Amino acid sequence: AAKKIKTLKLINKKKRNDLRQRTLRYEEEYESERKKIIELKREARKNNCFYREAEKKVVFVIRLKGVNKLPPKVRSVFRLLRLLQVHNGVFVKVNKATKEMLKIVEPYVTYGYPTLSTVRKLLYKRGYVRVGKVRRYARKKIQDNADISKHLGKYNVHGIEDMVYQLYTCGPVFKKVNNFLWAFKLKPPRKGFKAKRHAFNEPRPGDWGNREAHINELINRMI
Amino acid sequence: AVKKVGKIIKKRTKKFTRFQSNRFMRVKPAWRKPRGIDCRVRRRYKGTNLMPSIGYGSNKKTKFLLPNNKYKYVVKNVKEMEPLIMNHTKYCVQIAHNVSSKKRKQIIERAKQMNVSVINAKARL
Amino acid sequence: AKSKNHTNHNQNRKAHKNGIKKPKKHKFMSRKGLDPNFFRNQKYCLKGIQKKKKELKLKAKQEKNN
Amino acid sequence: IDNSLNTNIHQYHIVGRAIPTAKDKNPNVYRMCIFAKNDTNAKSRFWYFMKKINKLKKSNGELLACEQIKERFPLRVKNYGVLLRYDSRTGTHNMYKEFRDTTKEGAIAQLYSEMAGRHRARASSINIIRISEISSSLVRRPHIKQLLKRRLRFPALHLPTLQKEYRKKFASKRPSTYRM
Amino acid sequence: KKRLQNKNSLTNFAVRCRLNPAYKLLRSLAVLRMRKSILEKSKNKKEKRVQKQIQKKELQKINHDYYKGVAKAVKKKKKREEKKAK
Amino acid sequence: GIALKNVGRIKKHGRKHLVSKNPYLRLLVKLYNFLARRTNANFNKIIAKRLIMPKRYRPPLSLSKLQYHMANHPNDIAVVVGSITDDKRLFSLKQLKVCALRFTETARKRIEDAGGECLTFDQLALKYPTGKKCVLLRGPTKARTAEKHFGKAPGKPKSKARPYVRSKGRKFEKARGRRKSRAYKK
Amino acid sequence: GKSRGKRSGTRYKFSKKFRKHGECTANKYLEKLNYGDYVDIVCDSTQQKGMPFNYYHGKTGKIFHITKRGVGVLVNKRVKHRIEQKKVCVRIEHVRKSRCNEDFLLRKIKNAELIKEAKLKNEHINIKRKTEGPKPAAMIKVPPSKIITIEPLPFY
RNA sequence: AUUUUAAAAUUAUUUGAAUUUUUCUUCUUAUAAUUUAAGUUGUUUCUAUACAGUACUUUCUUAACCCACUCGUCUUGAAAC
RNA sequence: AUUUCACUCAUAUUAAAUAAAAUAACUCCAAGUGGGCCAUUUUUGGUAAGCAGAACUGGCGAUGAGGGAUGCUCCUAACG
Ligand SMILES: [Mg+2]
Ligand SMILES: [Mg+2]
Ligand SMILES: [Mg+2]
Ligand SMILES: [Mg+2]
Ligand SMILES: [Mg+2]
Ligand SMILES: [Mg+2]
Ligand SMILES: [Mg+2]
Ligand SMILES: [Mg+2]
Ligand SMILES: [Mg+2]
Ligand SMILES: [Mg+2]
Ligand SMILES: [Mg+2]
Ligand SMILES: [Mg+2]
Ligand SMILES: [Mg+2]
Ligand SMILES: [Mg+2]
Repeated sequence: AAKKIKTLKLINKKKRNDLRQRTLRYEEEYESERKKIIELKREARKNNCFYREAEKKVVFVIRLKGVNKLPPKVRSVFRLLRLLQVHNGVFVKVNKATKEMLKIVEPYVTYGYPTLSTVRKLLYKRGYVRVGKVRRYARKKIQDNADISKHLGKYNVHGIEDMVYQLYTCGPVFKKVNNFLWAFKLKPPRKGFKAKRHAFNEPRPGDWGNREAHINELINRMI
Repeated sequence: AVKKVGKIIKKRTKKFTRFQSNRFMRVKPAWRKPRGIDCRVRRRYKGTNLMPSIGYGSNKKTKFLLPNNKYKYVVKNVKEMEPLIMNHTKYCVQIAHNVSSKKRKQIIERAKQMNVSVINAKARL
Repeated sequence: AKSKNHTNHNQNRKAHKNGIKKPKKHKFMSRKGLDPNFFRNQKYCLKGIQKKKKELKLKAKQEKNN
Repeated sequence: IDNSLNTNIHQYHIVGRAIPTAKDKNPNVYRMCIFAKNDTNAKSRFWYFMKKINKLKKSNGELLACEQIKERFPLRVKNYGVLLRYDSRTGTHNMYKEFRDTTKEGAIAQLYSEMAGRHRARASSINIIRISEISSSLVRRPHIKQLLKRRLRFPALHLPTLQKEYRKKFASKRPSTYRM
Repeated sequence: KKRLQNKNSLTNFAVRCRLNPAYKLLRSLAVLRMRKSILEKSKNKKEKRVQKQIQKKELQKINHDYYKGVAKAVKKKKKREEKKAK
Repeated sequence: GIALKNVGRIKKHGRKHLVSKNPYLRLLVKLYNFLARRTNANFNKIIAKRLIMPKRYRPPLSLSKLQYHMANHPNDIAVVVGSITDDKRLFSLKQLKVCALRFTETARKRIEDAGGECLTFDQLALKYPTGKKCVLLRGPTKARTAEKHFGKAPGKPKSKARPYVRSKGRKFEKARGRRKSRAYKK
Repeated sequence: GKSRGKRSGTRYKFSKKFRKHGECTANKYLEKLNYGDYVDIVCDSTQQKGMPFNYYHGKTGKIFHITKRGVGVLVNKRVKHRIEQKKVCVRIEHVRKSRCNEDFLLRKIKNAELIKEAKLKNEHINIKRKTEGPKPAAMIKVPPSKIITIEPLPFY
């Protein structure tokens, strides 16, 4: 009864075709949004009005200090954000509660708003996964779509572009996708910092503020 | 430093000598762990004796091989070297220190007929 | 020679080593010294209920096994 | 095109208001023009001044625009006058200065350097009021009057500046500073 | 399973198409429109000036008015303060 | 460095291996580890775990409580990982099927005279591989006398713990701290 | 020597407020209490019988006993590495029905009808509360005559 | 001793449709091969037509460059005048 | 009050967010300690002190590596 393999072989092919179609529609969505924003602003200048943009919903946060000499409330928040050592990095969702958590630890981090290509590069060059029974997880690098579908195909994500979509926009499946990834471990920047002592918004060289869209340039130098 | 010949790697070749054994002759060179406050070797000061640790361990696949690339087995008479007829490519023999010349000649002659090598087949000649 | 006489330096690090433990959240507590003339009546109520339950169960057993 | 000669100062135009409420459902709108290193710093200064002057804090306000004004004739030479306010070690003062440049932020770059060199004033203790352009008949400072004569000539008396590969350490004849 | 070398998911074509079943089509389309446009040097790029004449004249008046207004407002504030200071 | 608790290493707390050197018990442990692994049934896992516990956690079970526990389970098999003892307070015994580690001579005789049978664990592994119609039971684990000394110290308010005394009588620790007549009670 | 009395350190805690002296009202004696209720312990200094201890002024607990004029309350207290349950017996004037619970009760009552209606029309309902989030985009109309320009001020 | 398999990619014949209209245009809708898949393979030379040589392995001795206060003990604190 | 029967109250997005949250909870048998000191901020006595006495946190002690020429406690950062 070698039929035990053929039905599986057809199931895999159908799954692959479905993933292809979903990815093409994602590309359509990206282009459409990018073009619509570029026209609303142009119309605002004509009718004597201002067009205030939607705000961001996602940030990427990097740690800047080591493990010695920290107050306990800082250590608790670092533990809850899953940032445990020097140059780690994770995605965070934007709410009232997470903003207040992020005010506690501001002088020790820097963060910003990530673009689609930055998300793709992070997921393809430095993307690892937790595999196993609950509380036994075995960090693995992706290399294939089997692990993703096995754990997360109940919410209809089958492959790496699905989670790129769900991360770049706060899709209905964000908690699961974000929690599925291991914390990113990153190199030091290729041309150094300015001064981790001082803030980004200070009139000196400094690093520790919220750098809104300049985060992409920094994390392309340590990727 | 690291020494590598074939696939066998040794992480260190120098010995670990006891602290202060070059200065006092009542202190023998065999390694003893330093206990005692203010030692400078227990506290890992730079520029002094190093301590041995589990990190210098050897690869499990090549842990007891000689440069011959075989394991060593020590025999005391002709009959003790019976088991080596089945695994004559992974083992080499060495003759014990307190066997007479007459016994050694027999052991060497049988080892030749079995196609097993002898490490020290030149003693007491 | 004099000495120190007080400090609670290092005391809440020791307190947090094994965390701040909590009460146990049981379902019943003992009514030993609480409002009498109310729990004696409760004893009577429960005895009556138990009598009725046991009598019905025993009668059902008696007819079932015949 | 030569990054060894660039300053990192640009000009921005920011518009913002307060979040509408029931006691105020169509609030006032505000604009400024700020010089900074990037747009994030310009927004930071905008909210700092919104708090100091009006009763706006960023937490109950919203932002409407961030433009980054560019300059129209970047190769014609203008005259500029600047109004300041800064803190010393023992008090606070306000000042008027004049510069010659081809861009407003080019003049602001000179102003920060001069206020650091002459008075040890840090960028954290300087507030900039009212950069503008001034006609040549209304210039006041003598070091700018020197530069606007009819036929301006002078010799070049500086020492040579040479590439690193021609900057040789054993010479065979001692060189000359004259250069006619 | 035994672990092997982790292959570069971006610059290794076979594994890139393994993870993304749509990348081949997208890359091919990009290459096609890249070759078209570079082949159109001195044949196209001549009318792009015409569309410059088409729509920059459309947007120019609006942009010019906006910046004129900002500058005039800044100047009015200056004069209003200078009159008060006297 | 990195901020883990217990350097990321997971902790476990129970007994990990047999201490006993009895060869038959080692054969039993091998057999039931194999059964638990290759047929994960939650019945073989619990058994494989229980026959590793120390002596104080394999208490005896008497005949009367054995019969009382199986009163509503006719034609079923009871499984115990301790010893069965006789009970002279019972008048009559039913017909039962029981598997356990040890039987005392009197209990073994009484069981077989009423038409029942005694099984060893290698027979239950052969006839009931997945424990169908088998009922797991254990005896009292906190009836030992040593447990009567544990808990709150005897001297705290309202403690039930026994003290360690030479002997018992009116002359041995009954005067000051045990009655209101001598300065306080307990 | 040291002075640790029962009412030590309560000079301002146990004093009446401005123009608010005098004994309590008559409706205070008509309050309803039941077992398991949440309650606040607030000392009233004009009744000296059955006052609580200093520590418990301002805490919240549950009722475990009701008497003729008294109520027993269960209250947590931190002792140096743990939390202990304390049994506090106070008189009825130093007792107030707790308001810490009311949002949950109103939420339950109100969500009941929404669930009943949604299932009656066979819809999909979400009833969990929403955290404040990011704001969407909008088009804001503003006449140019209404924008006022500001700049830093000189010193005076 | 049977997942270095399946799939994916490639190349050359094909069975049909699109569109971006094409010597890298798409959709494994049929067989063969190959690797870019499925963690390094090949060709020449030397050691050498040797049996311990001045070459290779190894142990001592003596230089350089950087670094290195006397152990044990009591003590908040020891190279300690 | 309690007890017995009926009907019914969101879940797979988990009755607000986040979480290498079970590395949990609880019993038993025991060691060593009970002379401390230092830094930022708050703070008492004294003209003041490398003086004496308190509070929260981080350290030295029990700890080495790079920098501060040198240095038990400063900056970066903790060790196969
Ligand atoms: Mg460089
Ligand atoms: Mg630097
Ligand atoms: Mg610091
Ligand atoms: Mg060795
Ligand atoms: Mg020491
Ligand atoms: Mg490590
Ligand atoms: Mg030197
Ligand atoms: Mg030196
Ligand atoms: Mg000590
Ligand atoms: Mg001393
Ligand atoms: Mg010493
Ligand atoms: Mg001295
Ligand atoms: Mg240290
Ligand atoms: Mg110095």
